Amino acid sequence: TFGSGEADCGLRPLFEKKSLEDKTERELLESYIDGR
Amino acid sequence: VEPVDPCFRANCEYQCQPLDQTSYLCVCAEGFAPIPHEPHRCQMFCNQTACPADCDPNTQASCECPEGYILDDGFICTDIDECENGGFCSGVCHNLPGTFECICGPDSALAGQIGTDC
Amino acid sequence: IVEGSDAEIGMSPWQVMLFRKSPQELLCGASLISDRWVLTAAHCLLYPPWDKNFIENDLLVRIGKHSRTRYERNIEKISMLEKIYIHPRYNWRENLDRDIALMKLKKPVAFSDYIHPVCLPDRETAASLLQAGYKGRVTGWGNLKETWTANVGKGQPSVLQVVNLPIVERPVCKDSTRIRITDNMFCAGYKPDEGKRGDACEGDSGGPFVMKSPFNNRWYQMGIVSWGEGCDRDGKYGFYTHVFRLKKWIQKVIDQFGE
Ligand SMILES: *[C@H]1O[C@H](CO)[C@@H](O)[C@H](O)[C@H]1NC(C)=O
Ligand SMILES: [Ca+2]
Ligand code: NA
Ligand code: NA
Repeated sequence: TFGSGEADCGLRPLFEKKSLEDKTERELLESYIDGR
Repeated sequence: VEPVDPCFRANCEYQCQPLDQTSYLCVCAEGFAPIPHEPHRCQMFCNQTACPADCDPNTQASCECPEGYILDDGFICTDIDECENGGFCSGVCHNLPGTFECICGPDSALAGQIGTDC
Repeated sequence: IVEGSDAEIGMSPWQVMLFRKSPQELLCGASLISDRWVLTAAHCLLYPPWDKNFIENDLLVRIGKHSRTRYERNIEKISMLEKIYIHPRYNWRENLDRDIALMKLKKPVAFSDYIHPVCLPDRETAASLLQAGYKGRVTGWGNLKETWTANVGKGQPSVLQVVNLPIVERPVCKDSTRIRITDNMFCAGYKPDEGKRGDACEGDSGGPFVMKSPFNNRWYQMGIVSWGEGCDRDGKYGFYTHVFRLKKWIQKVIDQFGE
């Protein structure tokens, strides 16, 4: 069914699928680090 | 009083061409033709890969394209290739400027439909 | 998109362009959530006060696009709309609360390097990612500036724009406007003291606010560009339709009206 969490979504052919990162992708990942 | 120009009393959007002393016909500029349901009005047509879009100079960048065409760079209407695009015809598809031909079967002779799917 | 930059080819394969047929122009953005379903904002399609009411035949759904104006033949794909489903409790009367609509495509779109659906958040993803300070990403072909008056800018972009904006805590969003904020919305953008800026703008509506999961590396659509007051002003923040909060309704119409 839809919204099950098993569908192949969210992975970009030109990026994740080829192990390539886009220009500002790191910026979002770095925002997760919380200051203690 | 012979003879009367029928166009004097006509209300055509673009031009008027007389037929009789009583009848006339509203016509359009080259690249345009009367709207079937609005004969006194004009709408753009295109039978090639692309033709300039019908843009209104009273409002910046407001352009029109005939059915089967889509606005492209340089304010030009370019043909939508429904066959290459997919989803328009499930049978055999032949692209046309403005529409497409869809052949449906799988019976004998096969029906050639214009602008519609099987 | 204000203060954004050119998106890279294939950077947002889920980005959809809702295109008006007459006149030929950009209507709004949207997102591909499956091979036959597209998500957008309800106000892009329906707004009674201005007599706005777009139907299936008034638009073209363009997927896989990069350039705003070019007809990207053999790259982008045009899909015909089978049915538009506007949220029944969409509050156009006041808040634009539940600013969301679903569009079922007549035929399934072909996935490719430029076309591919984004994931929708589940309970855990929503809880973990939707936090103040965390940055999300918004994309669109809308205005580069608040325009509609005097302003120095290129007006409309030549290529899809992208901006990374951090989620803002609810009370700060609340105090930034006199408009009532519901739980079906969240706001994002930088605060005056951060220096960095950026925001969504006219024409960006329906576009997705996505976040990349540090857990499974997948992108999820947490929001839909919904509304704001001006564009990229100090003390103002773009407001987005909270996707997870309305996920029950999304799953309901997709299950009832088929996938
Ligand atoms: C407008 O008409 C369409 C059908 O053509 C309908 O889906 C929509 O709800 C109507 N909305 C208004 C505000 O009239
Ligand atoms: Ca064609
Ligand atoms: Na004419
Ligand atoms: Na700002």
